[PDB]
Amino acid sequence: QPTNGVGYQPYRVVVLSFELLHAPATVCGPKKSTNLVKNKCVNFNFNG
Amino acid sequence: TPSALGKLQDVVNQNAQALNTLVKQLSSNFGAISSVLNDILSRLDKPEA
Repeated sequence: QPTNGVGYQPYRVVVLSFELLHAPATVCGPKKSTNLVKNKCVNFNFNG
Repeated sequence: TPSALGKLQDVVNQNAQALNTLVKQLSSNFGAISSVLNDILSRLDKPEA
């Protein structure tokens, strides 16, 4: 109905699922790159 | 024979295998989602984490 109210109101979305940190890193969300400094404590970043 | 020098070899594998079963016990999940630090950091925000 158009007058459904609380407890009968309808849902319309395309439902999906994702399972993460169990996948290869094809396309992933970005951060700002630096250069490859050796023999210094740095931050490594690959899938979080 | 290899039967001689047995208990010094036994305490070498007791020390070495005790150190190595300490190291592979960091693969044990302990009721968490993982034993890995990085999964627990990346998958969750800090008050749930």
